Amino acid sequence: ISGGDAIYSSTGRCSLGFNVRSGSTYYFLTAGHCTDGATTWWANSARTTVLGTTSGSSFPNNDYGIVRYTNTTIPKDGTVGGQDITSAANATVGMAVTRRGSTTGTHSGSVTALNATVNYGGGDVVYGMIRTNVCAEPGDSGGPLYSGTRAIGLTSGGSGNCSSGGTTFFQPVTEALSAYGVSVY
Amino acid sequence: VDCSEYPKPACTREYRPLCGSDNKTYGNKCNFCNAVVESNGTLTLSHFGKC
Repeated sequence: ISGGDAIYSSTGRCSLGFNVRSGSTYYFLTAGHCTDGATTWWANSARTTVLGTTSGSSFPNNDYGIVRYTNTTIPKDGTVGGQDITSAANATVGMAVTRRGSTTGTHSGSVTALNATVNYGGGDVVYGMIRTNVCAEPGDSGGPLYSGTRAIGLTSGGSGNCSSGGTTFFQPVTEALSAYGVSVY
Repeated sequence: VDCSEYPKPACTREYRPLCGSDNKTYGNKCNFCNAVVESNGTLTLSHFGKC
């Protein structure tokens, strides 16, 4: 399983962000709004292939979460679909980026602003977000935003869709890697 | 599902589908409610889950 693939909780479906590790312990990052109130994660809608359990969740304010793998045999590719990821980097205005999600697949665009505040309402406000002109649709939450072999962010939310176009905000991945003491591979 | 607190400028992108009266499956409650507002209140909820 790799970045952009579907992940299922008891509540719904999101996308796997990036596979990461700390020592010999493997995890995957995804959106905090997906990990919030979720315990177990599965690879399929039938819930027959277990992935692991939620180890941390940060939402709102931030939008990231981490799941510890408990499935010992499933491949944990350090890629996004076929694309190898070898490091993480900070987003910059004008950067060309690509997102992969379980609903819409792969879509590209550019970073249009940094440190954006996004209000999802009801007190769910997230800060320090990367603004882009990349579309995203329900199911794409938590999927990776990357640039070549560099990991950049995790899909959080926005507006529009892939047909008419939209605006998607991403959580900077560096902040999540630092919070959990994990690294991409 | 109550959409009175909409519209909202942004929606998260998790997938928990709802079926609208227009036979379209809406990906989540936020997408659905923004569409209700956009229709000026003509769109309604048919049932939960995919259409």
